[PDB]
Amino acid sequence: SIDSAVATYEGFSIRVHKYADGDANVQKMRFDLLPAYVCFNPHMGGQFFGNP
Amino acid sequence: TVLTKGEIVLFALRKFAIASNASLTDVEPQSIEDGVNDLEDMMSEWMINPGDIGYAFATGDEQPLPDDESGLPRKYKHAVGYQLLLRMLSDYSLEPTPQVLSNAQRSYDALMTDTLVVPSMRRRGDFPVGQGNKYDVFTSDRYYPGDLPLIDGDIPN
Amino acid sequence: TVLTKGEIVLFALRKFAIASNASLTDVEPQSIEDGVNDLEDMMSEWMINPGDIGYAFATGDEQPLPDDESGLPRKYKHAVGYQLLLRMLSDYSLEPTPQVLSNAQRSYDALMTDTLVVPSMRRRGDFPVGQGNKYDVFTSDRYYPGDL
Amino acid sequence: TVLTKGEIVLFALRKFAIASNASLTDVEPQSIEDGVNDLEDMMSEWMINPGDIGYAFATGDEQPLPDDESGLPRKYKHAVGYQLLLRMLSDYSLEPTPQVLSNAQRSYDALMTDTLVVPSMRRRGDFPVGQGNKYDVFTSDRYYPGDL
Amino acid sequence: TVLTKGEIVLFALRKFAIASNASLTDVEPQSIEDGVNDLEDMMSEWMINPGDIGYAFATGDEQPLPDDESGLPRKYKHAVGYQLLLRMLSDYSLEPTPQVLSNAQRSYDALMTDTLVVPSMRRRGDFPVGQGNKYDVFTSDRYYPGDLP
Amino acid sequence: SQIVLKKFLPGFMSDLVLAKTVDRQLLAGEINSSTGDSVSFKRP
Repeated sequence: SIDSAVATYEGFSIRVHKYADGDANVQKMRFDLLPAYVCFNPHMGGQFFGNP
Repeated sequence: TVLTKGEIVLFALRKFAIASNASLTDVEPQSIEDGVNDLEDMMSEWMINPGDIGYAFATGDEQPLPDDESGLPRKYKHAVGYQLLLRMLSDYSLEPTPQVLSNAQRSYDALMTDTLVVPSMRRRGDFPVGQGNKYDVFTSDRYYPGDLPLIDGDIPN
Repeated sequence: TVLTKGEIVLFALRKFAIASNASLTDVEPQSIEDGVNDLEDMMSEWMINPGDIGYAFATGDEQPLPDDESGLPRKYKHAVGYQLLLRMLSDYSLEPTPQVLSNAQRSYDALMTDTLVVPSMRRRGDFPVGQGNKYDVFTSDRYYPGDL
Repeated sequence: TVLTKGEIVLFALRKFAIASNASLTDVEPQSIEDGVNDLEDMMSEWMINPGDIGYAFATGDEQPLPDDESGLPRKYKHAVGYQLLLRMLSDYSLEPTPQVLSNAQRSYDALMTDTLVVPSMRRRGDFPVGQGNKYDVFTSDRYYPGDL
Repeated sequence: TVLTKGEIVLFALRKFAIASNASLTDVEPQSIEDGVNDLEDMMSEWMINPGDIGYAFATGDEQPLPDDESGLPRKYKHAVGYQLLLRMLSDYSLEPTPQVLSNAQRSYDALMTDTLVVPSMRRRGDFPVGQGNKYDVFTSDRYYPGDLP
Repeated sequence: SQIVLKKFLPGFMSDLVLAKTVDRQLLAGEINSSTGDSVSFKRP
């Protein structure tokens, strides 16, 4: 029971919602996204800098 | 400076020559308390018929003091004083003169002019919005937004 | 500061200079109890035409005292006092004056503008509901409820 | 409270200052009897034009007494007192003042406002009842009774 | 030729012949100060209905003084003096005369004539500008701008 | 100070190279309503 829409940017879909909580002419919009991460092997990457 | 209470009563007393240096009469302390009580009663009544004008009521439960500050702007002193003078003239069983009535009417009219607001009638709510406004879905722009019911969820039913 | 009874009576007596704090000659307490009884009867009558303004009638059987709490808001003090003065002046063989009448009328109008309601007229109950309201066939939503 | 018949006469006498504490005058016994009799006659007459208000009359040999209950509510006291004062002032040959007249008419208007009933007209009796009322199974009325 | 607060009060007293520099009797100094306060309050009230007329109020904290400079142009002297006279005449238990009332009304009308402004109703905002005004040289001129917000 | 153009001024924008390089193949449509709030892979 809330009107919404979907916006896509670089292959990421963003859910946008609209509602009018409060009767002081105060509209509200919100955007959501939920990612997930995983580290397979720590021994295959890291940091580096220069050496003298 | 600061428009204190009590001196507004002195204003009316002087203006009708109840107690002023012009008539050589001295102020009676028994009348000033009645004047201040009448002033507070008249302002309390004025809270509804005209709008609020910034009057500061006595905090707590105690009688007012004649030397406290009223808080009213200096542009309302004539109006307030003339109104309370008209309301307390009957105490001494005296009849006001036409010039005093005219001055009080003029001051009251100016005060009412100051705190004036005219409402504007907004759209009904079922009034269509023309095609030239380019309405769109996901927005309620198809029709004019009336007064929202503000009843949602389980508490409406 | 509560607006107790008898304070209204004292105000009404003062505003016509019958008796006040500065009067050398004062009035007997029988007049004061008569005044509070008149105020009680006036409020009982006001329960009809102007409406209900939260007056606290005496309960049980004891008579109204000149010291009990009336419970009225402060804003109604001048209106009540002027009405009591108008209904009470004839007791002392006196006649009112135009300025007092104008003040009483203004105070009464200020009191009356609070109780205004302006009722709204609901639908007839046989009026059809527009088909664009998306009613339900079996829920009897094709017509307005009317009243009750 | 009980609002005895004696109280009403005393209120009217106190008004206009015929017998009151403020006037430093005491009430004569005969005036009380005359006032009670006039109140009885007035309330007997009021059974037709204003209507019934629940006043209690004596039984058999009347002999109304000031200590007898009246049965009136506290609201109608002012109206009854002012009407009695208007009908009784002619005994002492006194012309009423305009303020008393205004008070009396205002109280009487409030009293008549309290007991106002507006009759509602009904259908003739040969008026048809439409097909929308389902006069086959929902009702047997092809026409309104409308008379009672 | 600089109008002061105090000479306005003296003008009001003189015009109705309470103090006239030759009256063999003078008014107490307290009445002059009270007249100055009345003038200040009245001309502060004048900030709403008549409007601004270049009045210079007192210092942010100091009390007004009779010798203080007012800044009112000389053309407003009669009007302000007659208004003050009407506003404080009853202080001495008095009443005006028809000729004084007529003079005060004439002065007040003369004052109001100078400070009169008649606004002009601009276009609605959705009203269209016709093809008579070539609007192609501009990107957005096909309709009137409307009143500034 | 009244007429305003309908085109916004340009702003600042970062760049995206990190997301395009990491592995977005093994984990794709794996956290469903049945798997739960976590999922695991094997090891050699």
